[PDB]
Amino acid sequence: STVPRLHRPSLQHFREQFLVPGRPVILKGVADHWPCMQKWSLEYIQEIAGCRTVPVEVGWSQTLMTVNEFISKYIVNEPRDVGYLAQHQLFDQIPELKQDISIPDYCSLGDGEEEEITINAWFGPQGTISPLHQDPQQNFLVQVMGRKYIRLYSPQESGALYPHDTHLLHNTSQVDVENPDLEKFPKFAKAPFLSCILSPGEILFIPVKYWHYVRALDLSFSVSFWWS
Ligand SMILES: O=C(O)c1ccnc(C(=O)O)c1
Ligand SMILES: [Mn+2]
Repeated sequence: STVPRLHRPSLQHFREQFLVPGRPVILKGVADHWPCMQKWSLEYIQEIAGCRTVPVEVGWSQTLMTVNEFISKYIVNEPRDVGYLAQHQLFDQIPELKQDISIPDYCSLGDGEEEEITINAWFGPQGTISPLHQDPQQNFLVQVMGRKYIRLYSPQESGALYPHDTHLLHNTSQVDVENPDLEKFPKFAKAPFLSCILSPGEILFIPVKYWHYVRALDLSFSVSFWWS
């Protein structure tokens, strides 16, 4: 089914109907006027961050290059490979960019300290795919540039998602969500899920341990807030 969209729900409504039960929701009217939403063009990103080194996932391997190199080789110049500036604390590295975002007020409903919230950038071309996996904290995934198709499976469906047997990857599914091998993974077919297309200015709440799969539909920039 679909992820519900709510305009600026109260702290109490969000706590009682989504955070405590662990139900996903898209928050509208919250981040839509953050400065990032108008400011972050490719040219602006190059101007403020182009000379800084970032980690880039290619394919599968992990390499290092400047933001300018990343844009030239994996965004603009008919890229040969898929490259993704994924899961990087860009705002600690470049505190000027931190001025263009905010910590969602809803994070204050958590038990953790604000100083411990992890803010990650996810910047890449159309077609980046993040396989189905779960994380150990709550998340607000804020979409800034482009759209993402996102599939969500409750932790109650873990049995049908065939987690990898190793400890390192036990929080990642063996299944390719959009082309599953149903001969090897038959239980996957019947597992219920939610999905959405997350667009600029929208925030997706991903409850702690909810399984999520993410495919960029356009040139995309997202900012995640991992919090407890
Ligand atoms: O946007 C993504 O590609 C992505 C992938 C994995 N996890 C997250 C997240 O925000 O936790 C985001
Ligand atoms: Mn994640």
